[PDB]
This record gives sequence, C-alpha cells and structure tokens, in this order.
Amino acid sequence: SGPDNGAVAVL
Amino acid sequence: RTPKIQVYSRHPAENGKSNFLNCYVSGFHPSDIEVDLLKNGERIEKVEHSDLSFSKDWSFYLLYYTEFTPTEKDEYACRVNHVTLSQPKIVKWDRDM
Amino acid sequence: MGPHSMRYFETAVSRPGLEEPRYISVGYVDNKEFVRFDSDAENPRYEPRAPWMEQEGPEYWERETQKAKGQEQWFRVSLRNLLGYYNQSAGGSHTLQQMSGCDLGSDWRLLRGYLQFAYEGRDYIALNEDLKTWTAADMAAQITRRKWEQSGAAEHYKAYLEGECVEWLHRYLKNGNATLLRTDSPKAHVTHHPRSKGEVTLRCWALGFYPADITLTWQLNGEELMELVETRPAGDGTFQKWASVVVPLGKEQNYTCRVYHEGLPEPLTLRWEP
Repeated sequence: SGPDNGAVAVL
Repeated sequence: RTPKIQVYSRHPAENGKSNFLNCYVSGFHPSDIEVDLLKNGERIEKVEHSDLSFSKDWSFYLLYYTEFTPTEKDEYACRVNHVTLSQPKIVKWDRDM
Repeated sequence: MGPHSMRYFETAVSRPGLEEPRYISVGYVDNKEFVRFDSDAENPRYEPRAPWMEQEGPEYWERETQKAKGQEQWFRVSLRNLLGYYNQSAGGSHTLQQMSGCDLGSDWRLLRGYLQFAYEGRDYIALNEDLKTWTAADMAAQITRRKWEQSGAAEHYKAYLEGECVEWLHRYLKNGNATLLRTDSPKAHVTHHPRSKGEVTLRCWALGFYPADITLTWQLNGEELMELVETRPAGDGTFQKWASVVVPLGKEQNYTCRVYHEGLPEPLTLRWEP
C-alpha cells in the first residue's frame, strides 16, 4: 500500500 | 548520466539454436530513450521491452529483447539514442560476454 | 537476501502544452515488482504485477487507484512549484521522482524507513533515518524544507512508515509466500578465451538465478583475487552475472571460481574443465 502525500504539503 | 548498455543472450549461444537477444539499458536520465536491436546494421521490427523502472540512484532501466537464432556470420548489436549522447551508441553482441 | 522490504517508486514527467504530466507508480516486495499504476493506460488503475496479488479483492484495487489519483495531482502541483523555485521555462520537459518504503526487523517492526524525492534525477529533499528531520540537497529544497518543518509533514510520513508500510508488507509476504519462497539456484560454468601471448581469460558464469543477490569470486591456490559485470535480467524473471580473470597459460587449473547464492545448500566451487 503506497504513501499518501496528499494529507501533507506539496513541494 | 549516459545510458549503460549490456547486450547478451538469454541462454549460452549455440549456432543454429533458437534463443533470445537482450539489450539491458540502465543508468540513464531523463526517461525518454530510443533503443533498437540491429541485425547486420538494420533495425529489427517488433522488439519487445519492459515497462519503465528506476533504481535507488534515480536512474531509469529497461530491457529490450527479441527471439533470434545465433549464426556464425550475422552481426547483432544494440543501438541507443538518448539526449545525453552526442551520437548513437552501438554495442555489438559478443556471445562470450 | 537481507531484510524484507517494500518500496514504491513514483515518477511524474511533465508534458507539452495543456497536457497533464505522465505519472507512474511501481511497487516492489523484496525487490520484485508486484503492482503498477500508469496514467497513460486506457483505463488507469493499479494492476497486480505479481499474480499472487490477485488474492486482493475489488475494494483494495479501488482504494489504491483513488490514492494514485491523489498522488498524480500532488506531483502535478509540486512540479509547478519547482518550476518557480528554479525559475525555469514552462511547457517544458521535467521529472519529479519519489522513493518510499520500509525494511522490516526481526520483530516484524520497522527497521529502516525511506522517504525521498528527486528533481531532474538529482536529490531534492529526503527524510533522515530519525524520521524527524530533513536533508535538503540544494538551495531550492530549502523552501520546501522550511514549509514542511513548519507544517509537521515528517510526522505524517513517520506514521505511514512505522504503521501501514510494515503492516501491508507483512500481509503481502504472507499472500505471496508460495512464490516468494521459491528460489532458482545459479547454474555455473567456466569458459576459456584467448587473451595474449602467455595469458588466457577465464570467465565464471552464473546463470538463471533468483533472487538477484549473488557473490562471484576467483581464488588462486585457495587465496582471494577481476572483471565483473553488473547483474542483468535474463528476460524470464531470473538473472545472470559473470566474473573473469586473466591467468598465465598453463596455470588454469590453479584457479577456482566460487558462487554464493541463497538457493544453494552450499556454495559452488568450479574450475576450467578442458
């Protein structure tokens, strides 16, 4: 199950 | 970050015995690349390739392959074109490597 | 060989005009690809690449596909932000990559967590081993680092790495067990080649092995000694490697190759057989 970056800031 | 190339057969080559010719291209960036397998200097059509993958150092790698039958005189090679190269890179197949 | 691992390698490549970037996510269990998402597919969805992943039902594939849709937008906005940080020309060709994953320890808990990014194939920002601090590789990455330190982004990734990453890796190892336990031992042989006046090349081949982890060695009269090629795919899911040495003519029998691989009950020892 891959990470969810969406819950945290974009670069 | 120019592409690294290895050209080799799936099985130890024997003249007249069907095999698979591989060209393993790796260590390149960006991901777009043109790879061709050549028979006596001419591009082989319908060559298959793996899907795009990348390594721990961020560089991409692909395997190109086709069925072939080694012979004494036919010259097989892998030709790579990539934006990091100043010219096409050609690596001959050598059954001892 | 080594700790069990899971990794997700994600890439977004910008495209010209108003076209959205191409986004590709590849998952690995113990260094073998097991899932893939590609936004260029007719119907983009995560797909089982290891056939044992077909043990997962429709809800799994829907959930993972929704996540990839989220990642694709995160990468798109991040690429746009990077364009501004480096003051680059828009509508151009640019690459953003991420690696994330976990290694497991003897207690089935996190041993090491990984979370890093690259822009144009160069390090950009990475989570340190402490899962608390960031390494910004260059000056543009300082902008992201400040933003992420202030917002507490490391805590979110630490929770994923210590929790979900470890739990799902354990589930996949159980489901894939019948395949993951099957090893293919290397078949080895030594070839002899003309080199010069008085010298010969002996090449020790290891073919058709799985996993990829292997050691090839050459010894002279039982003492360690060599050209090595990078391990390469055979095209059938197994790997190849060779190691060669230059040897004096008439002394070929004094050299031994040893092959170490986890599929073998014991390492293989072989020599040139005229």
